Amino acid sequence: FGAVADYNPTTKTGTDNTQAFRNAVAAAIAQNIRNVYAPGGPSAYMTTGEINLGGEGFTGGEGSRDVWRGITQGVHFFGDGPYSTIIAFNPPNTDAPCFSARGGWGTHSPRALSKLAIEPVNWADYNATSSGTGVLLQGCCFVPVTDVHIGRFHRGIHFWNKLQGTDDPTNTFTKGDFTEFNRITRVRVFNCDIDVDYQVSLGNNSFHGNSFTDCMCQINSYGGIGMRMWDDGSRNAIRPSSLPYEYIANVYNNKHEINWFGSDARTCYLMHIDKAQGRGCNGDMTVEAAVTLRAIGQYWYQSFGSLHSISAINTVVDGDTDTATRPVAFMWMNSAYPQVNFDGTDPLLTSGLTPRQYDLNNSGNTGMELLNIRGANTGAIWSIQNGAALGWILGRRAQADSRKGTRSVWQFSYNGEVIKSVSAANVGLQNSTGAGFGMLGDTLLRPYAASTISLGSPTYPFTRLRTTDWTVDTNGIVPVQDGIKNIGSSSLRVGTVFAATGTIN
Amino acid sequence: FGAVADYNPTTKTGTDNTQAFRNAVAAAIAQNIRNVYAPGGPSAYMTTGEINLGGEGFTGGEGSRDVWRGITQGVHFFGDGPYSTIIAFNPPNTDAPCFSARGGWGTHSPRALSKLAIEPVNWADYNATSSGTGVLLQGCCFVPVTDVHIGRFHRGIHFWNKLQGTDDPTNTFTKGDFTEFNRITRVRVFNCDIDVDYQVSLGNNSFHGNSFTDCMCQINSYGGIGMRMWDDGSRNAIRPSSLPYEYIANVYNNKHEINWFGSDARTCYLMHIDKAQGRGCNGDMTVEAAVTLRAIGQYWYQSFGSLHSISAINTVVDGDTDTATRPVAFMWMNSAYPQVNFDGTDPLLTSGLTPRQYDLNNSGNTGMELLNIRGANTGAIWSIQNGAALGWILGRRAQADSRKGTRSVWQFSYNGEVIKSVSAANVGLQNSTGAGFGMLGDTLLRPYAASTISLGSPTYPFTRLRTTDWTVDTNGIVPVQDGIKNIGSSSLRVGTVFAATGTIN
Amino acid sequence: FGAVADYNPTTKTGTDNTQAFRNAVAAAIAQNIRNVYAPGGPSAYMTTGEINLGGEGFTGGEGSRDVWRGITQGVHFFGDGPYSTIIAFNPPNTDAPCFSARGGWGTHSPRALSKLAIEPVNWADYNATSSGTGVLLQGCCFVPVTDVHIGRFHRGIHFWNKLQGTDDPTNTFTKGDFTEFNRITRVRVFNCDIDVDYQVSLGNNSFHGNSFTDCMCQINSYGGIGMRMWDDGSRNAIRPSSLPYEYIANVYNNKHEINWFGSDARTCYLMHIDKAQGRGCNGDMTVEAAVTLRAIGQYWYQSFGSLHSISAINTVVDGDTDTATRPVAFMWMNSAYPQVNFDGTDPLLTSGLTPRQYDLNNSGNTGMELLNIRGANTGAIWSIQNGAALGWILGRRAQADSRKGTRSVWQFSYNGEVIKSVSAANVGLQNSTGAGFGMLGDTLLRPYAASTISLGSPTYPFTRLRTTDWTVDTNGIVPVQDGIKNIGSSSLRVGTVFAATGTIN
Repeated sequence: FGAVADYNPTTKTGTDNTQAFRNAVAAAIAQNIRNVYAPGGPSAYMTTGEINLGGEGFTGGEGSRDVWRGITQGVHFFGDGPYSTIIAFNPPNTDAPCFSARGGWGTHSPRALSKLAIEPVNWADYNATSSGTGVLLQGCCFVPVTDVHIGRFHRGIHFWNKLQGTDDPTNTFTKGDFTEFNRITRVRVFNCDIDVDYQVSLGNNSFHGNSFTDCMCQINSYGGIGMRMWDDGSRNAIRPSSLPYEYIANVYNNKHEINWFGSDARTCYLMHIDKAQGRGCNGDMTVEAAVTLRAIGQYWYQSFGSLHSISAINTVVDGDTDTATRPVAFMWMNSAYPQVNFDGTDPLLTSGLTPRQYDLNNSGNTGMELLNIRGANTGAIWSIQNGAALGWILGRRAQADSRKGTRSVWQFSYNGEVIKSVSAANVGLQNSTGAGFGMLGDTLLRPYAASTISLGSPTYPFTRLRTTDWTVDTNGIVPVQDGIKNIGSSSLRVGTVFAATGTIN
Repeated sequence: FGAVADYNPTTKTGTDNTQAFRNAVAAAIAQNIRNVYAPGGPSAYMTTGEINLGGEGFTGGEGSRDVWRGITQGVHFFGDGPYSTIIAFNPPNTDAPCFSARGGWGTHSPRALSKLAIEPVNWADYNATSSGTGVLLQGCCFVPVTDVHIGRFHRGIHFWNKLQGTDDPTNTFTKGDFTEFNRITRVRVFNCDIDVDYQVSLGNNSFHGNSFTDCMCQINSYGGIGMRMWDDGSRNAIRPSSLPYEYIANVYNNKHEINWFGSDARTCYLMHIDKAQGRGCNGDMTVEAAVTLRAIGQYWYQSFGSLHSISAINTVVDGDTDTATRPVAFMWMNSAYPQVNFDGTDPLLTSGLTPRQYDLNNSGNTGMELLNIRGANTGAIWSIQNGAALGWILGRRAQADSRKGTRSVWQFSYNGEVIKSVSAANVGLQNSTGAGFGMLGDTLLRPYAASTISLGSPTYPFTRLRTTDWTVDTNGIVPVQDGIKNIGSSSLRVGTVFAATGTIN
Repeated sequence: FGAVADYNPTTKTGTDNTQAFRNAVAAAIAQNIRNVYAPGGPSAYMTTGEINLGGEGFTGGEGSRDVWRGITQGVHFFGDGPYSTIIAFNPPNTDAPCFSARGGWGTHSPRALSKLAIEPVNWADYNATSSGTGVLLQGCCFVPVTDVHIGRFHRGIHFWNKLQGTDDPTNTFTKGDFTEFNRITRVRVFNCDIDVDYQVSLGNNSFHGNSFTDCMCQINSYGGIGMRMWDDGSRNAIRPSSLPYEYIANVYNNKHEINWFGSDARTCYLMHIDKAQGRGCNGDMTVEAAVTLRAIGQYWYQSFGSLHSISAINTVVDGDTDTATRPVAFMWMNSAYPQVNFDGTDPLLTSGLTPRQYDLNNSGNTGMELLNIRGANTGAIWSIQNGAALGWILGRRAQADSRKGTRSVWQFSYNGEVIKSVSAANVGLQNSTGAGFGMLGDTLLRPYAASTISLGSPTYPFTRLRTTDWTVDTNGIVPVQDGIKNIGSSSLRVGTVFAATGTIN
């Protein structure tokens, strides 16, 4: 179709292959041969315009569907290898993607992309901001993107919910654009401003089923964002609708298996949240160099995977996290990074003490551990490292604050000496029926049931009772002081005194 | 080979390409060029018969093996894309697959399939039952199925162990058909009656190593089963062998990473178990809309992954689950759905109370949480939300019933006031040597060792002893009533009384 | 390029296609068409020399990089299918690979390999040692290896850090060869001596981001190693530098999702560690038949995944594991296999008792379990199976030994009768202010604060005090023996005795 690969990096000139690519896509769609091959010629193919991958005129709504509930409009664009074929893209504006998937939502389409590189004509410096998008996905479902490279654009992968439903005059924003179920495997992004961007402007909240696996993301050192989930609030102006979770980007049930590489010099950003929620995600994440997680508002991110980093990971929150839904902003199976020191209210849990979750296997070698006992005798032991002065604590928390503000109730001590009711007085113990004994107001040792429980039996004597002014032992009943303590009283007299001698002194 | 793509959906007529496909497969096998290409012509290829992918006559047993322990019989059938090439399949009967992998077990074969769609000529209504199979896999190992679509068949993926060993006259069912180690990536199934079906009739129990990743399953609303594992009991008739786990489908060490979409109207089914066991599986599962898990008998399913759903998930069990092996029928890292309320036996754990596992990170924001203390002082705290009246309980369970029937032993109370032996009386405490003090039968406070432990010391007095009829304090030793209580007895007399006065009254 | 596929297994003769393959690779590199196609001819292609996949002369250092931070030297070598194309490799020596990736580190290269088999001309017996390498990867990043087979070589996959930096005269070994970020999907290895080998000789410690997924490894029965991570100590001779973790193979943040099949007869090896550390890995592992994990020295392996096996897994350690970093040598989310019986020091935790971690869901049906209570009343219960005589124990551990050597501090008993300070005497309890009561030296029952806490109140009497020689009850104050016990003393006299009678006896 007249496409040649003669891009010259030195002069930044070459043949514009956007028209040839569009003609190839249209011819592939028209004849139902839904695939276009781009061989690895002598140089890169210079492209200045967007490639729709579904043909010009397929920008939104329901695509043309056959009798089998499937979109007929689409092209599988593939090359020769991950770096064998090179596409040099010159974006007309900031949001122009080299490759896009726009149109039919709810069903599969033959649109796919593999084995090539989206890679810029103009390489913007890390100090400045770049323009262009690597791959755009709006209103598309089941669009595989496998074995591709993306380099130094404003956005590497852009999940978008932009268009509003054409039959929505009452502004519900419930029928329209939503992006779900996209497969991205073995994809590299190199120093983009936002490597992955979930954005909704006038579409639905749904971001469901999109999967990342075997991918690496190079976070830009100068304030780059590895992953962003945000709502621009464009539909807020049309309908205020002052409700917190109504206008959000709902990233739920998506897979995030990405190896992140950040910077140890200029505080790069790992995750950015702005009116969006990551709920019930999964996948294992890898981080190198220092990164920080930014949360704006009460919104949060929760995943069923785990992340590991040979680094220090920082966290910044620009508001009060919605504690009525999640304890902390960022959660995983192994760590929850927004760790805040205890507020100065609990006598034991004081300021300067920070809570950290279990980690489920004591990989840190310094935390508590759960163990079972096997062989003959059986039991369960949960243990702490030596030197832990606080010991084992039974505590409680409020709904307003989950981890900070934990109120200690019971303490068992490191040295195994005292069981202490830290926040309550008059502690005691009793049996199944409820009869028992305990303390009362720092002064009394009492039985719970009045005139029921006896001190000592003929089988189990006590051998002595020593009080401040009396002692009852083998020597007899004698006071501590001489001749000041009486036996009986003028109004409360004893009866008969049976003694062997029969005479005082 | 005479194959054309001219299927007409309106009239449901076209050229039958099953013979051309079979001829292409045979020619590929004969010349050892083990690949057949199906381009995306103007329409779908109409197929009426089964494609063996290993040639006609390769239905079971050991395949032809070279000097390198590998099957020589096989074809890699690939097209142009996930939806670029369309195959319209007309099943002769219910169990006829459009594509199959039958034959050699235990080693690899060049059989593979990718980039196409198994998609029906006759679209059965969701009310009625469909006929045909998308992909059949029996007695095959290492058959990759990548980037394919399957639509509205009786079965989408059918793992089968059908044929019995030809050299098995004593009916052991230990040598013969078993399916293991199959790779299924980026595969869609659309409203099939059973999306994935593990079935064994006269073969071995082995279903090992089969992996699902980056796949979505659309569960049929009208009683569709997303995943089924079942034995039809055909070998039970030949040899009764009344043993529970001998004749089962053993789905072990398989990967199940599937995004499920169900229905909120007509109770679709997620997993069905009928004389089969899922043991030591893994993978993360996604569910949307309401689904229910059905378990028939004592059989169970256990996985090392987790599943998440924005929905309510129901569970039905048609018998007593085998508690001697697993606590509940369905288990995961984050949830175990067969949650049954406590039986009305424990005084604390009463009916209307349901147990739920830890969830390992308190993602529900309402459960207990494990925490470590960091910085200077160190300790461990496991805490509960405010309002939990039952507090922290130490309980025990029987082997017959794991979670229901838990017997409470110790209670520590929410308000930090009493340590209660819920199911036992005569509670107490003692030191390392075993000497100590406690209760005895709701009436006695006793030391464990007779005539050993003394009440009070000169260093630590008690200042008073108040009984029902006596009190010993600074005022002296005086009774509660006047002139009825005696000092000594006629048979048990005191000795000498040393008093400063020397005269009564 | 003159390559033909006419290998004869019977005579082990054929045309040597190594020169044709090298010429094809060079021609592909020169014209920037970075892909070479190997169709599935009548037989296997006989190769006697190494294929560089980057051209002859590309053995290390930084590769030729364009203006876009990427290597221009490379070839994507692909065939027709996993077993459609066969390469019969005759290794000149032990370390000769059929396919290799040598050269530029830190950036991506167009080097890739897919859809073929590395498979030997000379099949060595399982008794003897084989020679050759399937795929070698040194100083290469982002080299995908998908859908390939490897058979009976000395090494299947060899990650290597061999070459030292040419500008390193002071022998720091910090600048030079390191292998990171390699993708290996759907790859089979059949009875190799070492299926996967991480080795560093004169390069950096970095082994980061390499991922294994959907792969199976057949461990050789006669002492085969499924996975090895080791340093040969070649740089130790140049610079002694007697530091433990300086010269190691750092396998960190790598994905290990491999289904292992071992042997139940001749003790095959699963993992071998020799001056290397696996830190922060992930992935789910499958094992069949008996395997053993070997650890040499203080080095360890830690992963964020889980492994399952229908077998018994053994563990051998050839030294004292570095407990200052990890508790045990091998750790996972579900198990930690180096389980050693308790040392004979704790009175409760005696020899013959072995600790095992929680497993997070009680999948073993025999261990303790964490549960939440839902519906109206709320609480938390952690429970043990019936018959566990040891009950619930609060214990502590030293840094030198994590699990063995755990010291029991508190016991709560199975029968809910005694709270025992196992390793300490003089146990007691007190309220928030610290005033309370307890034991002291097996003999005394004392209040913590002197002359503060009183025994009994007018509201809560005790009805009796029974000592060895006295009893105070409704009958009065009477001794246990007749006429030997006195009221008062010669030096410590009582005052006035108020009695109704006025006469002794």
